[PDB]
Amino acid sequence: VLVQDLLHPTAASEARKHKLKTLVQGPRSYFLDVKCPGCLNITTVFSHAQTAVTCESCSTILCTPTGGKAKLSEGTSFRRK
Amino acid sequence: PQAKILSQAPTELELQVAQAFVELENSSPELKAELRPLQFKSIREIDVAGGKKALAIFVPVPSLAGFHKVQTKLTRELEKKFQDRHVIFLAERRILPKPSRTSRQVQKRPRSRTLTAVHDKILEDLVFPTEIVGKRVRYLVGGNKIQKVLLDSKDVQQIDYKLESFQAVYNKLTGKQIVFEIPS
Amino acid sequence: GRMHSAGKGISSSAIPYSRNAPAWFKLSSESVIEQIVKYARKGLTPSQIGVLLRDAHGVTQARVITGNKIMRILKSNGLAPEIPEDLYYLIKKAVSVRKHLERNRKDKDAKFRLILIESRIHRLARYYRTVAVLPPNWKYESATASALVN
Amino acid sequence: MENDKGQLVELYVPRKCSATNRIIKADDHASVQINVAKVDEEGRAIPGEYVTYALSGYVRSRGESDDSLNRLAQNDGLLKNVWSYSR
Amino acid sequence: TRSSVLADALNAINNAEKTGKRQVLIRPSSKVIIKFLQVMQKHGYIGEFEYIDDHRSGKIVVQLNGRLNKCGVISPRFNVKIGDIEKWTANLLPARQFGYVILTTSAGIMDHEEARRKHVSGKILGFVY
Amino acid sequence: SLPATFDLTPEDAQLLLAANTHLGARNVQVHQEPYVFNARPDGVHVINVGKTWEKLVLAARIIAAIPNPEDVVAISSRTFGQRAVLKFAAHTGATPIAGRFTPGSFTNYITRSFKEPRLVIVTDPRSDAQAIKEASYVNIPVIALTDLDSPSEFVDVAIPCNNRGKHSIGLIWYLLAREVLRLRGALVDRTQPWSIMPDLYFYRDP
RNA sequence: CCGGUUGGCCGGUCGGAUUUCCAACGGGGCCUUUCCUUCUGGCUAACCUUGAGCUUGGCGAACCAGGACUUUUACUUUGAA
Ligand SMILES: [Mg+2]
Ligand SMILES: [Mg+2]
Ligand SMILES: [Mg+2]
Repeated sequence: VLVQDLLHPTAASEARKHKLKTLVQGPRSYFLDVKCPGCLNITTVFSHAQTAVTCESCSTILCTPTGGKAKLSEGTSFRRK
Repeated sequence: PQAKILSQAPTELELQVAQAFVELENSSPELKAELRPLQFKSIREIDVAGGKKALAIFVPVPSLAGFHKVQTKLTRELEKKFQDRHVIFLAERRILPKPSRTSRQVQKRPRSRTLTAVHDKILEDLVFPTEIVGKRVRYLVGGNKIQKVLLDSKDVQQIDYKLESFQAVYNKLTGKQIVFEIPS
Repeated sequence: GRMHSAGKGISSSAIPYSRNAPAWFKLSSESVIEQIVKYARKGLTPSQIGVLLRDAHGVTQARVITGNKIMRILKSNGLAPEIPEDLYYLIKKAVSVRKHLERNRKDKDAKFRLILIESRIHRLARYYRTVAVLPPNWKYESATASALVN
Repeated sequence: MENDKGQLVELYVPRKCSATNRIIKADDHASVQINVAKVDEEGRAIPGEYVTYALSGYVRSRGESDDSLNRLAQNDGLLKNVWSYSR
Repeated sequence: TRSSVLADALNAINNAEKTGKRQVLIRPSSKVIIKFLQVMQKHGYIGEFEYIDDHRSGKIVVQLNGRLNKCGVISPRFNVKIGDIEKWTANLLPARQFGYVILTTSAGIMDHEEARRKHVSGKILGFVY
Repeated sequence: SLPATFDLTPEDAQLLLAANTHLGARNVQVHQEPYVFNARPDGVHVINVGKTWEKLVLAARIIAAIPNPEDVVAISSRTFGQRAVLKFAAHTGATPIAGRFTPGSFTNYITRSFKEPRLVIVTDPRSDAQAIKEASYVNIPVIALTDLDSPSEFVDVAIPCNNRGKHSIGLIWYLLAREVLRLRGALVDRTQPWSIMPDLYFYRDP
């Protein structure tokens, strides 16, 4: 193609790219607030965590680290903050 | 009440917005003794094309945070008592000029005292409830520039009606020309 | 890049456009600053402090919540290390390779990799000496280096 | 090109490609000149009343003649929704 | 590694104008790139360009018309006196009636003919025709 | 611009989606094709038939601009389009070339099959590549009944269509013939349909 | 705002040039947050002044002189020798 708008790519085509190869680079990660079984104790956890994040009230470990996104434990209720 | 918030010799206009502050303060004690420290230097009136002038209220840079804590409430009450105006709180920041080759040395001129930094700070504090998410600068073929700033769609109902006035106050303060855009 | 290898990978953090962040964050500067110096008092480097603030707490990155950086906060509060963190980690990597080489002499690959590790050590030491965070006459030599690790 | 007092010299001012603004040479045997007929109020084409498009051999060999002709036709109003700027 | 961001910009513009494209993205957008593009734009060799502000260095999207044959850089920036301008223009311009040698003099970045009008010289940056 | 009777009627749309002209290629897609509209969970893509209608009426405008109708040339070496280009050549002044394009028909001015067309229309650019390749030697515009995976080099107007199907190829040639006769004025009724059935342009087995 | 060159202008003598003038190019002064340092005197430069429109009494380069504080280069222009 020889004529195209480089300043206004479509939303789909920007979502297809790598995070550094977009127009302005930005993270595709996010934060979550996770609530642990029992005590309410909302806590914010990074999406690609690298640490075994636990709530301050009890050892009720909320996520396990993996190569990419953290695996949230099974009885947990998250909202994408 | 009036003259303590003001700095040096006040003008009738400043006095009037000071009276607006003190008649705000006596009511609603959830802002009383929170906006007791708040105080501005001066006020500039500049005419927009629509007939309705604008109010730039120059606050000190430490004060600015304190204004921002209550800023929607003040601009609402002040615009609701000063008709034919929009209202903004800008921070008076000092530019030190760029040292020439021969000019004798002074201290290092930190980056906050440069013209580019204070100009995008006044661009930042024109639009306070919203956030600038993008910035474009068009270079037209005649030789003149147009800066475009991109605002996020949260709380744009607060400043969607003030945008051409925002343009006029930035043209008066800097000589530049800006356009606003909300990507949607 | 990857100056001591043939790798050409592009993997890094892409920090956001907002220098003032993140508008779900209600905490104050002094609370995360006391959290930072509490973590530093129990002996943690700025990298680990930032990782802990990012995951457990919601702290996107400490330069935008507070005004300054984690190492500046530690240096101003008086818990700065005697040598910088990346230099320390390279020296302890070198001391592990030397202890292995004393044990296993016939590891020519370990000898090669040790030469690379000490080249990286000399490049950082030259830079840190040129900005005077290490005193001039600071030299990395192996018998000193086994003890500078503690 | 002209001399010191008018008198245009450089005979054969040439054609230029409608897509790339490139000179169509005298031996560019891949270049074409599209004539699209004009219509007036009845559904019928008028003989000799054209909108004309020159396309150079370069864009034709690269395969991008069809998109260039789409954009040129849509800009002149003779297409409605074929070409998109945001690609 | 990247030594000359201006050279990379001009090489990208040249590849775009060879391929027939009407636009090109330049990364990383220095000041000298802006002034070089402004010189090309005043003579009518590019058109409108826009500066995208990411916070790292900037990018630029230039719009290309069909008028550019070759924009180049001269590396290193040789020191050029006033007779040297006429030997440089004779070496690297296609004719004596069009094309510009761009050179950074102490009164700003300009082309060689405006430098002759101001009677000023400097270092050579590139060329455009 | 156009008087808005040239919009895609529901009758013509019924013909198009009956013939499966919308059923484009497989996930092979030449990158020069923005004509595709979505995709099917099958892996087969769908063509935007509105764009097919617009490209077809543009090609009809191009055909009608030719002064002498014998100077239009229609090519199909595929059996599914031979009857179509013969019927198009019947209903319009165009000369057909059905079956073998002998090389050197556009070059080689002493050849017995020597044509000098002002426009050539092919059925498949891949199979009829000899005609488009010679047309690039003598400054001749090319209109091709393209698919989403066809080799669109030296094609100037590409009408997107399912050129794997028998009914689709014939319907595209039928609609093209009908539109050039409507613009020429042989069919004065722009709104009323044609007495010729689209089944006349179809391939038959023996 | 202001003058500087090339034009341009009644082709004023039948290829000479009085500028109310269009235009291009090249400088300077001032304001816009713009320190691009000034300790001592004569002289006051602009100058407060000013005679009814040439008057007696404001800012030192405006003219110099005296000392005092000076980030360091490369490059280029002009000139001396
Ligand atoms: Mg000096
Ligand atoms: Mg290396
Ligand atoms: Mg790399």
